[PDB]
Amino acid sequence: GWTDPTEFPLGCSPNVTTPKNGLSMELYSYDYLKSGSNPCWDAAYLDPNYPRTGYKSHRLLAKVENVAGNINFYYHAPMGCTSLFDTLPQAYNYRTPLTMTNFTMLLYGYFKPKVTGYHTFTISADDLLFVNFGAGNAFDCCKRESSADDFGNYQAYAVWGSQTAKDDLTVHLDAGLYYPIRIFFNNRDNDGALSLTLKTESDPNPVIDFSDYFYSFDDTKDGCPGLVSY
Ligand SMILES: OC[C@H]1O[C@H](O[C@@H]2[C@@H](O)[C@H](O)O[C@H](CO)[C@@H]2O)[C@H](O)[C@@H](O)[C@H]1O
Ligand SMILES: [Ca+2]
Repeated sequence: GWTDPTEFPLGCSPNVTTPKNGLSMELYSYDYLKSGSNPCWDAAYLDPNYPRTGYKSHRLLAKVENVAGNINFYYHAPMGCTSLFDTLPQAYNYRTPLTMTNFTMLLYGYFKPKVTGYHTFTISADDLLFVNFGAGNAFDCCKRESSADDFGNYQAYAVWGSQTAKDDLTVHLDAGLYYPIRIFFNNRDNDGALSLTLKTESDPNPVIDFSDYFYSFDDTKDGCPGLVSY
């Protein structure tokens, strides 16, 4: 299947004149239910289609470009079932306070490896992190806008409180190619947390700063299929 997740994901070969650093981000509201409710949080985030089209029924907070660096955070909420304003880490390029206790966040763009070989991406989240990776699975090469909602089965997924609250994906990548990536996050209530790390054989320690790895590219009419193949 075109959008199915694989160990040998498809990469892309855009024209790399003045390449845009970082991923794109969209932030959406995630309102609580009526004050005093039990459960207090909106349960929409667990709906299979919330990450596909459901979030679009919420309020658009911002579109942001150039998301790059260490995107990991643990936000400790002072009180539960309470909307509280605070700030994202510097990497998100978004300085104004938002409801860190309850929000939806979409990131997309391309991952560029440094060293050809196996890559293990490990994720954890509070509440939810769904990752697509590779052309088709995330979106089509330089045809993101037209394929944005057609992402396939997740490469990795983590849901707080579920039987899979931490996950990983192992993929063989070529350093010459750029791999479509989609990261969907939700905090329903209280603490919020996102951890993405990368392990390869070239470094005994994990990579947590993705400054040099995340890119954005304009769509083109014909697309930009990968020009390295084995
Ligand atoms: O532990 C993190 C986890 O809990 C959050 O809140 C619930 C809260 O609603 C309730 O008041 O207390 C319990 C335990 O004392 C939890 O703290 C969130 O619902 C959940 O998203 C997650 O962040
Ligand atoms: Ca939470």
